[PDB]
Amino acid sequence: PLESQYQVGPLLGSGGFGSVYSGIRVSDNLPVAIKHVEKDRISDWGELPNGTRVPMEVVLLKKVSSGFSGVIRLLDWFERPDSFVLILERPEPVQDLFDFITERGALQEELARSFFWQVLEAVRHCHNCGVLHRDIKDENILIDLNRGELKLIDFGSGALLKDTVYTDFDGTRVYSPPEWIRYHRYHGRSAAVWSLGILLYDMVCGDIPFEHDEEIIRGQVFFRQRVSSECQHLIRWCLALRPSDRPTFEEIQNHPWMQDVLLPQETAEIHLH
Ligand SMILES: CN(C)CCCn1cc(C2=C(c3c[nH]c4ccccc34)C(=O)NC2=O)c2ccccc21
Repeated sequence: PLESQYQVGPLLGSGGFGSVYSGIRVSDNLPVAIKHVEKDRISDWGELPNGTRVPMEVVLLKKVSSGFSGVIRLLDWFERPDSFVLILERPEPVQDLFDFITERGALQEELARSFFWQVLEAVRHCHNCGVLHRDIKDENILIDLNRGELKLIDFGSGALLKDTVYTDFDGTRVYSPPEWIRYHRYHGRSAAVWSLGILLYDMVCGDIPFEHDEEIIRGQVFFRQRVSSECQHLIRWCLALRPSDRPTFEEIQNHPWMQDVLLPQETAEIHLH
């Protein structure tokens, strides 16, 4: 069962992702997050290799949850008559990156380099598993504050990765690329690199570069904080108006600004403890 296996604590939050509770696994006191979603509120459905009808979020989580990674892993799930319940890892102590940036302001470049590197590795993992997240942003990144490790959450907007065009999008608008705005058409990897350009700007400036559709498509990037010319160059490249002018993940990780990255533990020691 669920309630004999997990001890459910207070509500952590709710919204378009359902209702998430703090919990502990009873067997070993492992901190977990317990997420509930009504079946009537699920738009995207898929099926598991064995052919069960499940939320697409379950299909995508199962694909990325094998081995270690910078993704919050799905430990179990349950079907109820009117809902699904997903058991997810929970770092403790934890803070999402939106709250971290809101509290601390723009990040030092050393710290943004470490964090951005970890996000890239996490996204490469998803892509290697056949999964496109489609909502990479500060709110969907958890920081394990003791370990200096970042973890991707909320696969509720994701899709199976493909090489053909996507014509549906229900991630966050301000992280969405100009080709979606103009044409309602994007390709998965170049749209992911656009969202990563937004995220990188957000880390070093303390806010997103574009508020309106017209700024998204004009793609003029103005800096509000002192940012090195190398970091500006990488951000502007990720935010190229033409999807084919954006860097690959390889080109991003080979960029001069991305060199001499700190590992997660030293990141924590220098910047978080
Ligand atoms: C703006 N917020 C707080 C969005 C929360 C997004 N979100 C966090 C979580 C998770 C966690 C949360 C950790 N703190 C939270 C506060 C509110 C809601 C969720 C959490 C967690 O520890 N592990 C998670 O997977 C999550 C799980 C499925 C779908 C969306 C999820």
